[PDB]
Amino acid sequence: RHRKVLRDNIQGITKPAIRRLARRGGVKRISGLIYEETRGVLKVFLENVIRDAVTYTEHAKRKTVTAMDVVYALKRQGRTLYGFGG
Amino acid sequence: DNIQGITKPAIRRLARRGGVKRISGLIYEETRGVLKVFLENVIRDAVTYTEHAKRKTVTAMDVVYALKRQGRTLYGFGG
Amino acid sequence: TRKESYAIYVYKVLKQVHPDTGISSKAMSIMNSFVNDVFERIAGEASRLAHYNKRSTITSREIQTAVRLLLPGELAKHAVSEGTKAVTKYTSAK
Amino acid sequence: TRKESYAIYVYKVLKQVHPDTGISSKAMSIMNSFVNDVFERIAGEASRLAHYNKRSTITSREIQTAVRLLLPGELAKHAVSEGTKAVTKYTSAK
Amino acid sequence: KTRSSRAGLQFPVGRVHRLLRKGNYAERVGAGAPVYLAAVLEYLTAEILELAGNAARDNKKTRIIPRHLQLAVRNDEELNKLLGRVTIAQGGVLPNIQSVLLPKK
Amino acid sequence: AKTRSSRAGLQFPVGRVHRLLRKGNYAERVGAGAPVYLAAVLEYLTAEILELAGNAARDNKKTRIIPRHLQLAVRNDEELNKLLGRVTIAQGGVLPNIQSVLLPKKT
Amino acid sequence: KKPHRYRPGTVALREIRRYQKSTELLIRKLPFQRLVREIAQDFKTDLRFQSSAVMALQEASEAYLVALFEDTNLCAIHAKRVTIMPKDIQLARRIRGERA
Amino acid sequence: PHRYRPGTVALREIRRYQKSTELLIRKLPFQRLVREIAQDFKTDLRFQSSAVMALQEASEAYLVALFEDTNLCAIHAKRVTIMPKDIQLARRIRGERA
DNA sequence: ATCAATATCCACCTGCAGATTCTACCAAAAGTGTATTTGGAAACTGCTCCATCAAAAGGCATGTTCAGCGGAATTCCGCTGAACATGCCTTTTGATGGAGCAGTTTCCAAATACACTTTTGGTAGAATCTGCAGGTGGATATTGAT
DNA sequence: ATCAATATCCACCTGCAGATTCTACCAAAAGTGTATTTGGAAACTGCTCCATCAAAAGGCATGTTCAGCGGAATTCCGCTGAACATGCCTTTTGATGGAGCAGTTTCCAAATACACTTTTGGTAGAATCTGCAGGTGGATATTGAT
Ligand SMILES: [Mn+2]
Ligand SMILES: [Mn+2]
Ligand SMILES: [Mn+2]
Ligand SMILES: [Mn+2]
Ligand SMILES: [Mn+2]
Ligand SMILES: [Mn+2]
Ligand SMILES: [Mn+2]
Ligand SMILES: [Mn+2]
Ligand SMILES: [Mn+2]
Ligand SMILES: [Mn+2]
Ligand SMILES: [Mn+2]
Repeated sequence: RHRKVLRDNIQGITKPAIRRLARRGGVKRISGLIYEETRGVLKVFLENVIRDAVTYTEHAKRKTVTAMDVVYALKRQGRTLYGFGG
Repeated sequence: DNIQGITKPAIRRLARRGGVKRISGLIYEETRGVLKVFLENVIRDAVTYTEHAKRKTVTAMDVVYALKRQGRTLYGFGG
Repeated sequence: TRKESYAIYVYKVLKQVHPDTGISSKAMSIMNSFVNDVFERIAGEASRLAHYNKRSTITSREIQTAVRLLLPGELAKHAVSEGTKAVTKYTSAK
Repeated sequence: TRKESYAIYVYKVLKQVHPDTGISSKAMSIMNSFVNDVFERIAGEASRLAHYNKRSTITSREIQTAVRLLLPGELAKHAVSEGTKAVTKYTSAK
Repeated sequence: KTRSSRAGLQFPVGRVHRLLRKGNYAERVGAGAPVYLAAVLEYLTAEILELAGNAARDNKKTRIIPRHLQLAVRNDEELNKLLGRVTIAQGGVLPNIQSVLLPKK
Repeated sequence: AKTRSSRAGLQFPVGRVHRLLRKGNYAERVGAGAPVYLAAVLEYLTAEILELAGNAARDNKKTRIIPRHLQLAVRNDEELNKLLGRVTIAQGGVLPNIQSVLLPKKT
Repeated sequence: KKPHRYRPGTVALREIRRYQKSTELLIRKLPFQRLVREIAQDFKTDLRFQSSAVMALQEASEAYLVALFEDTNLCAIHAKRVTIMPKDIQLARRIRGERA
Repeated sequence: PHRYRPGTVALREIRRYQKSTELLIRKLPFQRLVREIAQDFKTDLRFQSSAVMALQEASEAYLVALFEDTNLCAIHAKRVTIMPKDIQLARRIRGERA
C-alpha cells in the first residue's frame, strides 16, 4: 500500500549522463542549454513509446507492461529493436 | 542527354515553390543527381511489379505500389 | 470492367457537411485513396493486434485499439466515439 | 509454456562458417529477432504482391519478387540463387 | 433494411465487411468490426470534407479541388500528422516564406 | 523418410517455415515451394551476418560472438547496414567515428 | 522614356509567392517522359507506360524535390546564408537518412 | 599541477564511449522516469524488468543517433559546440517536428 | 519627399471541358435462415516474477574555481548569381491511323488443404564444460610545459 | 627538441557466471487418399499506347552588367572544459508477501459456407447542366530612382 509519489524524475537524467551519450554520439563541445533541451526530447520520446506500449498492455487486459509490449510499440513507430523477443 | 533535359529554370521553379530565394550555380547538377537516384529507386520497384504480373506496360498502380513501399505514399492515381 | 470505389459515399457525406459544394473528379480520386489508405492501416494494425494476442477474430475491440494507436489525439477520441455510437445504434435495431 | 526459436539452426549455420566460434545468449536473441523480422518483411511483401495480382496463393515466385523488392542489390542476387537452388533441388527428389 | 442504415451510416457496412474478410486479416471477422470501421472512415472523410469545404469557400469557389484538400490537411495539426507521409497530387504547398528572406522594411 | 529441409539441402526448417506462413494469414494458400525458398533466404542472410560477426569476434580476440560483433558486422557492411537501417541492436554501441574538424590542430 | 530594373532578390520573392500559390507541374513533360523511359530501359527493355504512370512519377518526383528544397533552405539559413549550396542538400539528405 | 587543454579530455571521452556498449544513463533514475510517465497515462501498472531495459536501450540509441545528427548541424554552421538550435534543425529535418 | 515603370487587384463576361443528374442494363453483391463448429470468456488455481526495502560499499554526481579558446560582431570587398533583354529551338496540343497487349471466358490438370494417424526433431530441465571480466603491473605512447 | 605527468595498450592470471552437453516427453512434422480448385494456356477483341506532322508561341539558352552576399581576417568577452573535494545515492544481493498471469476444463453466444433472393452500385449513351479559367478595362499598390 501507499507507493511514494513520483515527481521531477526527468532530473534523474543527469548532466553527466547526457555528456556521455553525446560523446558516444561524437560530440566534442556542449552548450549549457543542451541538457534541458535533451531532457525535453527524451520525455517526448518516452511518452510516445510508453503510450503505445500501455495501449497494447490494456488491450490484452493485463496490468503488467511486457517487453513484447515495448518491442511492438517501438516497431510501430519505426524504431525496431532486436534483443528482447522482438 | 536526358537528365540534362531537366533544365536550370525548371530546377529553379521547384526551388521557388520550396521557398528558396538564392541558388548557387553548383545546385543544378546536384539536383539532377538527386532526381535520378530518386527515379531509379522508384522505377526499379515499379518495373519489378510490372514483371511480376508478366506485363510489358508499367501501370499507375505499379508506380503507386512502388511509392508506397518506399514510404512516399501518393494519392490520386488509384489504389 | 466494374471498378468499386467509395465515390458515391464520399459524395453523400459531402452533401451532409456542405450541401452546396461539389467536388472535382481528381479530388474524388484523392478522397478514394484516403479511405483505402486508412482502411488498410487500421485493418493491418487490427490484424497484428489479434495475432499478438493469439485470437482468430478481428472485433470492434481490435478496430478500436487500432484507431487509438493510429490516429492523433482528438481525431482518435472522436473516431472512437463515432465507432462506438455506430455499434450501439446497430445493436439497438430489429 | 514452450516457445520455438531459430536458435538451433542459427547455431548449425554458425558451426559451418566458423567451426570454432561460439555465440552468447544475447547475440542469439538478436539473431532470432533478425530472422523473425526478415520473415515478416518478406512474407508481408509476398502477401501484398499476391493481393495486387488477385492470386489466393503465395508461391516461390512471390517470395522471389518480395526478396527482390526487399534486399539491396547484391544480397538480393545471392538470396535468389540460394532460393532457386533449394527449390530446384527439393523438386528433384521424392 | 440496410446494414449501413441500422448503424446510422452513409459508408457501406457490407462492403467493408467483405473487404475485411477477403483481406487476410484474420480467420474470422466479428459482426461489429465492419460497423465500427465504416463509421471511423465516414467520420474521417467528413472531417476532411468539412475543412476542404471551408477552404473552397475562402478562395471563393464552390467546387472542392485537390488544392483545397491540401490546404485543409496541412493547416490542421492532426490531419497533417496522420497524412505526414502522404502526397496529395496537384496539391501544391502552403504559402510560407522564411522571415530572414523578407526584404528589410 | 527424409525431412523437407534435408531434401532441400538446408539447415533451416522448411516445415516450421511452412506452418508459420500458414498461420500468418498471408494468403489463403501456400505453395509447397514457398517455404523452401523462404527458408533458404533466411539461412543465407544468417550465414552472411554470422560470417561477418565471427570475423569481428576474431578481430577483437574473442571466441564468442556478442551483440557488439553483430553491430560491427552490420554497420561496416553497406548492404546489411541498409537492410537493417531502421533497426536497433541492443548492446551494440556504434562504430568509432570522429569528425575531422574535431581533431587537434595541424595538417 | 524607360530604363528600369528590380533589385536582386525582389523578383526571386515574387516567383516564390507565385509558385507557392499554384499547383501545376514545374518540369516540362516531354523531357521528363524521356528521362523516365530512359531509366526504365536500364531495368527492362521495350516497356510501355500508361500515361497516368508517367504522371504519378512526375507528381511524386516534384513533391519530393520541393520538400527537399525546403529542408535545404533551412540548412542554408542555419549557417547564416540565404543561398542554398550542394552542401546544404547533402546535409538535408544525410539527416533524412537517405545517406549523404 | 598538470592540465590537459580544453578538448583533449573530451576527445578521449569520445574514444572511450564509442568503444563500449554499456548503457550510459543510471539504471534506477531511468526506471523512476519510466514509471512516472507511465503512471500519468494509467495508474496501477507493473513492469517486467526487461520492459524497462528495452525502453532504456531504445532511448539511449535514439539519443546517441540524435546527437550525431545534431553535431553535423553544428559543424555545418562552422561550430564544434552543439546548441539547442542544432537539435531542433535535426528533429525538423527528420520529420519529428513541424 | 517626388515621378514613373510595373505589378496586382477587382468587377464583369462567357464558352466548354468536365461535373451532376437521367436511366436502363445486369452481373454482382449484400444479406437471411439454417445446421455445423468453434473461438474464447468466468471460475478455479498453480506459482512465476514483480514491488519494495535494507545493509554495505564505493562509484559517480554536485558544486566551485580558473582560464583557454570558441563563437560571433564588425568591416571589407571580390566575384558569384539575379535581372533582363535578344534570339530561336523545342515543347505542346490535337487531329490520326497501326498495333501492342491487356484482360475476360472456358476448359482442365497440377497442386492445395484438412482429417488420419505414425514417428521423431525440438524443447525444457539436469548435468557438464570453459571464455573472458577484471585486477596486477609494467613497458610504450601521448600531451603539454619550457 | 628535452623531460615529466599521465594515459594507453596488452599480455599473463583466475574464479565463475554463463554456455555448451547430455536426457526422457510431446507438440508437431510428414506419408495417403480423396474432393476440390486455382490459375495457366490459348484464341480474341479493342482499349489506349506509340510515333508523328503542323501549326502557334511559349519557354530555354546566351550574354551583359552590377548589386550585394558570403567569407576571411582580426579581436575579445565570457562560456564551457578540466580538475578537485566532498559525500550522496546507485548498485548488488538477498528476503518476503502476493499481485497476476497463464494453462485446463466446461459450454454458450457468435461466426462461416452454402444456397437462395432482391437491389444497390457501376456504367455509359445522353445530354442537359454549369463553375470558373481566361481575357479585358481601369483603379491603386509596390518598388526603386532621384
Ligand atoms: Mn504523476
Ligand atoms: Mn574562433
Ligand atoms: Mn510483330
Ligand atoms: Mn531424436
Ligand atoms: Mn580485460
Ligand atoms: Mn477460377
Ligand atoms: Mn553579409
Ligand atoms: Mn554531494
Ligand atoms: Mn440503385
Ligand atoms: Mn480569373
Ligand atoms: Mn489595364
